[PDB]
Amino acid sequence: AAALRAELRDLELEEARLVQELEDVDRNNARAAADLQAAQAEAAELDQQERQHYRDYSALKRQQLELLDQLGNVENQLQYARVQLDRL
Amino acid sequence: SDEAAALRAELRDLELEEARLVQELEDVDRNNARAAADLQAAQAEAAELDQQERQHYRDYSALKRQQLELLDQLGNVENQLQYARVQLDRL
Repeated sequence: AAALRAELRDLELEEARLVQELEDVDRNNARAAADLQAAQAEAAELDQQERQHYRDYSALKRQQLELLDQLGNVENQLQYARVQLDRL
Repeated sequence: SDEAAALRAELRDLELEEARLVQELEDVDRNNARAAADLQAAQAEAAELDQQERQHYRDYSALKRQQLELLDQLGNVENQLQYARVQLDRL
């Protein structure tokens, strides 16, 4: 009886100690999670910016290709007209 | 001849049209080079932000492993409490 009470008190002390250490570690987990989520948010904000530069870069590349095509068509007309005039 | 004259005029119009296109291309290409620079700088920052994120994830997983060890301990204590309480209730 006495020994069982003694063991039980010892166990309940260890329970309360582990509970408390778990409260401290759960608080620490929380801060680390908040800091991870902050870093994730920063990466998402940067990503929005990155995508916008990518859309600019693509749009400008598309517009360069279109202008190059236009220039080639003009150049075909130019070479045709030069042939016509050289024959005269 | 009038035919040669018409061709020479057409060629002048096309030469101006090419010059105008060439210039448009140069202005587009200078903004394109800047967009590339901006994009590259954003990509380099994203690679940095990723490395940082992983370091925070490492801190968090360390702390989770410390939690898991305490939970194992606690479950061990609860197992012992059930036994010891059963024994005591019988006396």
